[PDB]
Amino acid sequence: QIVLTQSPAIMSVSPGEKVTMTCSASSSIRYIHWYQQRPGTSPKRWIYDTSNLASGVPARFSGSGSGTSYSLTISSMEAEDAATYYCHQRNSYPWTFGGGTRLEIRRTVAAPSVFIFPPSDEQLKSGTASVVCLLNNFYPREAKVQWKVDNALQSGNSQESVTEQDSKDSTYSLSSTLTLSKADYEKHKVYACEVTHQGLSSPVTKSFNRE
Amino acid sequence: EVQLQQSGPELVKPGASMKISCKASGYSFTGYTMNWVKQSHGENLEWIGRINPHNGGTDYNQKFKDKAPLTVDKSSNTAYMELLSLTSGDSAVYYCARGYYYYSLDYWGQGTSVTVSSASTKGPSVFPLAPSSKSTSGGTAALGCLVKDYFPEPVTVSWNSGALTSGVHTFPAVLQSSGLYSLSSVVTVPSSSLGTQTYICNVNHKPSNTKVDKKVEPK
Repeated sequence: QIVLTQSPAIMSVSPGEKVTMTCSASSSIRYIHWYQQRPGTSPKRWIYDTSNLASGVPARFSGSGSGTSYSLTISSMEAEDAATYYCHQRNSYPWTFGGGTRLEIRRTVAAPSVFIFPPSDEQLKSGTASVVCLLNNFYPREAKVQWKVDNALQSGNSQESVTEQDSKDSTYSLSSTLTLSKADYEKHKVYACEVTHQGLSSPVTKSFNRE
Repeated sequence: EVQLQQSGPELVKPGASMKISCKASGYSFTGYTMNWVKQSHGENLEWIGRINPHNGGTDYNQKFKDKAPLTVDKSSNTAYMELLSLTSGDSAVYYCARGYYYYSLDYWGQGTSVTVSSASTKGPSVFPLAPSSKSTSGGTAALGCLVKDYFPEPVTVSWNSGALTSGVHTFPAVLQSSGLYSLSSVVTVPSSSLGTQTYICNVNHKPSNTKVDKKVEPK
């Protein structure tokens, strides 16, 4: 029943910056514990007993707190710190966790490289055609892909997905898949992918003709 | 090193029961308690409970006491969690966490993804994303693989049996209007190596035991 609130739900931070996230409990506890998780992977113990660094945790991390108010601080943010941080208390049954605090590292604006893929011959025998537009390595996250078949703007016809923020170059990448039946795919010719991004002066368009 | 190995992904029917295993190695099994944590996209992390392998004593989040029986087998350093009368709210990722009886959790298992659905499993189709010159942008080319119409999550995608890693982007799955999943993996590669080096994407959808290695060559 002990609820743990973490004040900055999501927060963007610049490299080298000092950032502190908080964890406030609904009642007094004796020790807070911290766990770091990167998307897809399992949580790793980061700080136990409110202030003790777990083995392997870099010295730039530190934790403080008392009774109900607790905090985690990284001295100078790095790229490999972009992750989600959960606070945890085992003071009273049931043991509970916090809502999590996610940190994304700030980067210079970067424009995407735009590739386009025609449907494979193997999928065209299946009866359906999927064209895939690839936006590679861009920042910030906001990006507008828009499909156009014979310069006709498609709508409700495609789905996109975005990678988690890289920790090498900290850029995002996006894959947008436009799907049509083999009948409609051969009914038209020019398939285009129009991209709009902060780092682009003009909207860029990659395309191809069927054949 | 401490290692907690959990059983593989599961597709399970509503109202049925199922069991997750967690095999521990690298430490004395009886000296630490085994904990279980649920992570769903509706409640995030929840402590289910723990078991003491020495005497089989358990401590429960009262929300899960009648739901998640906890058992152990000292013979094989293995802990079990059962899930009875499964509903859609039990669809989540489940972790086992080692923990000394008086300390907090330190080591976590890799996680077991459980999907509760009346639908039958479906393996993906793997299609190539061939590198053209519409896929080249200054001496570098992009190729990939499209794995489509599978259920349920997850799938593992590797390139050249784990050799190719840099430049690889495995996008998160998207839920199609058919109710099936689709994702794409892509690699950025020097186009100097397209005519010479060969690129294989390796796909493994365990719930349906679909194993497909496909070669993506240009044209």
